[PDB]
Amino acid sequence: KSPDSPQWRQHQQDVRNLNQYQTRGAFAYISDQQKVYARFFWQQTGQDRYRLLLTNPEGSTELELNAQPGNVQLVDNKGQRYTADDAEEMIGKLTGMPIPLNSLRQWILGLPGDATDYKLDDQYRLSEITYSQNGKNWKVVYGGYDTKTQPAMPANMELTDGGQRIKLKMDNWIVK
Repeated sequence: KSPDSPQWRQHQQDVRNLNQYQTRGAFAYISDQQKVYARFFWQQTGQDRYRLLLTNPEGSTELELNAQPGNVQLVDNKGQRYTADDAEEMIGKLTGMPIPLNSLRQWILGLPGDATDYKLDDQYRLSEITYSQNGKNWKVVYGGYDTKTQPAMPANMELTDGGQRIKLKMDNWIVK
């Protein structure tokens, strides 16, 4: 489908009209040197503030990161807290996972962000993203959306780049 439809724009308007977003589920990070599997919890207020939490089956925190414009705190899988200006930069350097946090804060909401190459589906909802810019590269595939929310929010997504893929499966969402 084409991103021209005046609907795909209203939906983006729908999503962007929300103030808070909250989802959770299973997170899996896979590369050649690592394999991360954990429950994840993503809370977000606005387009600039969010908290990503990764927890072990036991409940132990494998990773906690709270981001705000120009200020991010990252808590170790050990418990050691670090602070920086860029989250995308911090996740990579201290955990090995160069997760595109700065772009994800848009894509997780089912928004393109600055993506210049994507597609839609029947319902005029972001379905595929081919990102190769700002020095980074990621192929984002949007699976089934959570339609128990208004507007529907993604409940399935896979981002891949080379030998590394990040899979997100949402159990549910709570938007306001």
